[PDB]
Amino acid sequence: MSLQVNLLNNTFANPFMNAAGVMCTTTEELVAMTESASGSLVSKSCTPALREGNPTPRYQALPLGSINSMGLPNNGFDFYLAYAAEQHDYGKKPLFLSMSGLSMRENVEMCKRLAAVATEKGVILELNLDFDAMRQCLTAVSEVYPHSFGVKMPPYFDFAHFDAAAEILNEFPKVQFITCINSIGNGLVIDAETESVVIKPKQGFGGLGGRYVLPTALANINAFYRRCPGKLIFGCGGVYTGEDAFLHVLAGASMVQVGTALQEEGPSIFERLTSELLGVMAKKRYQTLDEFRGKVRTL
Amino acid sequence: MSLQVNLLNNTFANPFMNAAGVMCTTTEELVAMTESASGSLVSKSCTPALREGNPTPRYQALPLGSINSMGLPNNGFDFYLAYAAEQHDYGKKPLFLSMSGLSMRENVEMCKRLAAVATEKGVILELNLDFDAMRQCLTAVSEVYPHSFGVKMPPYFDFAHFDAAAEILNEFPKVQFITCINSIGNGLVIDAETESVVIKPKQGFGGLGGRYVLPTALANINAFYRRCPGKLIFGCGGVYTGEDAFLHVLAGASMVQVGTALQEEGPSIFERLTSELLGVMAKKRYQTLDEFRGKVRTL
Ligand SMILES: Cc1cc2nc3c(=O)[nH]c(=O)nc-3n(C[C@H](O)[C@H](O)[C@H](O)COP(=O)(O)O)c2cc1C
Ligand SMILES: Cc1cc2nc3c(=O)[nH]c(=O)nc-3n(C[C@H](O)[C@H](O)[C@H](O)COP(=O)(O)O)c2cc1C
Ligand SMILES: O=C(O)c1cc(=O)[nH]c(=O)[nH]1
Ligand SMILES: O=C(O)c1cc(=O)[nH]c(=O)[nH]1
Repeated sequence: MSLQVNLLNNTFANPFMNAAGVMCTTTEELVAMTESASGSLVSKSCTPALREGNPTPRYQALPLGSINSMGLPNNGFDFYLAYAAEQHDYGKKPLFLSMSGLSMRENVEMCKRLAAVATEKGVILELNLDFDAMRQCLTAVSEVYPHSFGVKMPPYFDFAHFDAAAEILNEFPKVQFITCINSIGNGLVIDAETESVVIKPKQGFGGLGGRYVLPTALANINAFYRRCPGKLIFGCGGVYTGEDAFLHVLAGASMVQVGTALQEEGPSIFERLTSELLGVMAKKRYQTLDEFRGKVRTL
Repeated sequence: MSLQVNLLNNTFANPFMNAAGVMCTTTEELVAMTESASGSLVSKSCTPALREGNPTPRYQALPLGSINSMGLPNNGFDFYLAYAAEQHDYGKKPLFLSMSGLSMRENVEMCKRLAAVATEKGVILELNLDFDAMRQCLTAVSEVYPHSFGVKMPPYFDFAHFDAAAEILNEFPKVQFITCINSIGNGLVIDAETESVVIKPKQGFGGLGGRYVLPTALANINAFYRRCPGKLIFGCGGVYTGEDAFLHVLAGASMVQVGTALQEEGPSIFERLTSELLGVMAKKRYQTLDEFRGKVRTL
């Protein structure tokens, strides 16, 4: 039995990594992710300059997941670039760098600088991604960034959107992975006890993660798995167990990202997840992920 | 203490009703809903002619809700029109008729005929609703339908869409209520044991209801509550308890629709929900819904 994944000219010990933004902002966090049992890691979605992010509380753990409006608190692009360039032990595992410029211009400028580090060190861009704005952003990055990269996608909720998004993504051969999904946007958690919202920014509206989002994540993983056969899908959303991960891979996921569960449990979770996924595969008589990836049975 | 709701020239004993499509397709179900403790009921979203709907299994109950791709199985407009015109006991409770024409023309033609029955009997249209198409549809319906009505909305996931949707709806004074929300569209449930999807239509993709959707429902209820101050909001999504309903009302809901929970429990649920909401209100020292409707506290 093996959880090994081979993709993007890299070998991964297992499909697991953090979801961008979860436990990957500080040096300590990046180190902890590198030292963890995870197959990879992704750095916090960065902007050109450090960002304080939104006022607190801006994250709330919930019985069925989480809600957040972090507001991109990050150490800035130079920080994550320097980690990728000078600090990350690529001997331990490959590194993804998540980028979330606040404009096309910002992404272009960061990508221009990232190019050299990707070339020299092998850091892989996960570009945090209105289909016109999407086409423009990808066009700009593809134009200036001389490497394959991946895109972190918001969830879509109908086939028309799955088709529209896939059509655009398929126009960009440099997009070699698609990460499905980011949060289900702008949920509103209300605490019955306090008769209030639970996060401060944006009147309590924030992205949902965790158990809430698993079927949506699976839908999106599978939708793009089907519609972008030339591309890899990374799953993200609602993974708390090896069984959840199994579902992601069955839907078509190559890598499996862990946000909310990781936020609650810390990087030790990856030891548990590898163990559980191996346990699931053992019970189901699977030896490799290739044996069932994308093989979800329809009726 | 009173769960009384007053809206659209009607008095409702309590805010509870079935969600359209749940236990409201047949004469039997409609009578059962009328005989229930619910404040109201809505008939299955109708098309001009009967529809068989999608191949089964097309609904699956889940730990955290439900997934369905029913495909609008319904007895056709004439059937629901006849129920409203000739059968429904308005002395028991008001009646909503859900309409879901597969084209604007179909809606227009059904509304032309519904007009007389709305006038004569007081049945209230809930029109099951692309913002261009939306405005166009509402214009066409408003043209031929000389009555107040409401619209059943899909969930939106950002403020851009809340704003755009609200702007359109606010163009139409006849739209006196907005029902938030229809299902979170096209989730994909995978059974880990069978390594398959759980519904047959559309490769297993289907609308999510129940616990999955509550924060999204609350977000939409509140978003439209804020943006459409001239209208009422009907809450729909993730109501299992009086406390969930409390949350709907706190977010801005006038009426509270129950889908998945009602599917699983049957119409006796309304007796439990009315009792539970009164229990919540008693603990919280509320006597009427007016006292906390829309009063969710932000930070
Ligand atoms: C604390 C918090 C911060 C996040 N920051 C980012 C971010 O920087 N960039 C990004 O693409 N996604 C970010 N996400 C979204 C996650 O990467 C992930 O898409 C989402 O949480 C769904 O996964 P989950 O169900 O495992 O939480 C963040 C999520 C949370 C909970
Ligand atoms: C079995 C099934 C059939 C449904 N049929 C309709 C329909 O006819 N028209 C409609 O507007 N919504 C329909 N819905 C969506 C519900 O009205 C409701 O918006 C959704 O289920 C969310 O509410 P819930 O969490 O209480 O289930 C249906 C939902 C289910 C579960
Ligand atoms: O930084 C954040 O607040 C954030 C970014 C993102 O892409 N997704 C999310 O849920 N939060
Ligand atoms: O009939 C259906 O399939 C259906 C209609 C609708 O509006 N919502 C839903 O979840 N299902």
